[PDB]
Amino acid sequence: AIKCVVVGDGAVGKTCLLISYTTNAFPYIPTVFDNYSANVMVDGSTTLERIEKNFVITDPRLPDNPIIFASDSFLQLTEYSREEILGRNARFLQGPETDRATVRKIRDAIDNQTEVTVQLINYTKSGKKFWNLFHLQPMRDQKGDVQYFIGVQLDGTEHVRDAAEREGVMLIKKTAENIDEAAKELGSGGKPVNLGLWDTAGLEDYDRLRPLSYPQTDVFLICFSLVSPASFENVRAKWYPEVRHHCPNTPIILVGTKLDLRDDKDTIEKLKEKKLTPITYPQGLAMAKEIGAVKYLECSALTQRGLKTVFDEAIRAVLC
Ligand SMILES: Nc1nc2c(ncn2[C@@H]2O[C@H](COP(=O)(O)OP(=O)(O)OP(=O)(O)O)[C@@H](O)[C@H]2O)c(=O)[nH]1
Ligand SMILES: Cc1cc2nc3c(=O)[nH]c(=O)nc-3n(C[C@H](O)[C@H](O)[C@H](O)COP(=O)(O)O)c2cc1C
Ligand SMILES: [Ca+2]
Ligand SMILES: [Ca+2]
Ligand SMILES: [Mg+2]
Repeated sequence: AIKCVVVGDGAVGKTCLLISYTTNAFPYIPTVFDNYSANVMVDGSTTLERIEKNFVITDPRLPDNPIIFASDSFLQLTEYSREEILGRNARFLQGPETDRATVRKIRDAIDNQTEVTVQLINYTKSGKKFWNLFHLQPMRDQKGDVQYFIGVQLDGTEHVRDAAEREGVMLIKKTAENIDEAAKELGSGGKPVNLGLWDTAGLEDYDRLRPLSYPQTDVFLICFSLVSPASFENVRAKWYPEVRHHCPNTPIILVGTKLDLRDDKDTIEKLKEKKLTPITYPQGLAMAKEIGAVKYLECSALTQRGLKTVFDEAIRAVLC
């Protein structure tokens, strides 16, 4: 259950983006307060990415058994970027002092599709030497055929022995099972996440009752209108200081609404008569970086363009 509070000036599209996202419709009635709760399915569009351990996943059905997934932790350890290793066999980690007889035991485990737990010397991208308490585990489908391979690494400085060895093997095995369950859950479509949408009033008259819905907030949506420079300036002048006055460390996502009007003839003409111009993307991006927003997203409640990405990043900011 995630609570999401949407704040911003009057008539910028706060209520419309909530209704269009929950009921696929489109309404002007100044909202005092309204609740909205919709079930969102997190399908990586995950719990597998939240696992902060050194592990990778490969595909034995593809030539040379390439890496199809690599954790953030694995990237920080091996000093490799994702694009550099995604799709390549994990043998690049090996080097001169790497015991080849141990590598053979790994090869036999993959060929026979079994589990294996070994210790070997691997190398980072810059050539940093470290011991690897490595555990390999095949991931079978519902039929019983091996679909993937899980490789869990426990980096160290020396070759662990006795109790230290027994402790480490225990950890990487328990870790592998967690990954295995996280992978199966991903294929099933993950778990449904209840999203609480709290619509607030933008009028100045409701400035006193508005912070009453701020407690227990997991993520804020500060909205402004792309065709209203006044609402854009209010983000720095009003909405950001107000949110931070009650919620000092709550994830804020800046949202530019009414995207379909930025490329509208009559709309731009209306703004030119008042000597104004629609808010541009770098302008909106500079505002998000200034107020420390985790993401800047533009959307249209009317055409639903970028509308789903807004609430997807809202959830992602909470789960990550
Ligand atoms: N073309 C276009 N118009 C929009 C869009 N979203 C909102 N509008 C218009 O802007 C007006 C603002 O709608 P609301 O969502 O009710 O305004 P609000 O942000 O909720 O402001 P408050 O009700 O005071 O809190 C609506 O009457 C729509 O006509 C959009 O995505 N595209
Ligand atoms: C999922 C998975 C993860 C692996 N992780 C490592 C690793 O971290 N370090 C390493 O030296 N080898 C790792 N290996 C083994 C190598 O990718 C490779 O299979 C092994 O070196 C044998 O290669 P070869 O058959 O060409 O001799 C992993 C293998 C798999 C399937
Ligand atoms: Ca079979
Ligand atoms: Ca008044
Ligand atoms: Mg409203």
